[PDB]
Amino acid sequence: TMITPSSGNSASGVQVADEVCRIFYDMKVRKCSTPEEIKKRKKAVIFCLSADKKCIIVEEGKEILVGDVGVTITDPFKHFVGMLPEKDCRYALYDASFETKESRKEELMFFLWAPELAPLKSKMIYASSKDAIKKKFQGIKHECQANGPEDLNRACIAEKLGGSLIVAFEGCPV
Repeated sequence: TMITPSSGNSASGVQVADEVCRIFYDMKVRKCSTPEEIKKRKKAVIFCLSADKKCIIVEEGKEILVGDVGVTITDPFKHFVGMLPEKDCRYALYDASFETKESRKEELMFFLWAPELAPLKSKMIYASSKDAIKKKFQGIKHECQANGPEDLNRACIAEKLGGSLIVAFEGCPV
């Protein structure tokens, strides 16, 4: 049982796509220049690695953007969990629009979408990728891992937020 993979992203060698330095940058709050376009400006997202697999990346077409919220979605987020299945992607910042004891003040959250089936490169890698993304996730708001699309569960996000003092996710919507 001897394997022999490459030597870079196999033991974790990613480096944020740079657009990730914008992922955290977005999904913030009223930062939306004007949220009527911001809604369609990419403000929620999942990411993974690269063509050869590296930089936190958009390995496909995941990504919510707050604007969709109300089309194929409606403000929660599990739809976004649906964006990420299990065989491909792990770090995701989704503009979290949720009230709290503080009230609706939007606070996105880091998503280590780590499915028990994803490829190794998106497990052994993220192990050290959460440091690279971190160097760009200056403020993650919510490092939240999920090895099941349920750890993302808004009710559970209503625990990561609704497990202390919010008002929605754990209160109004869930």
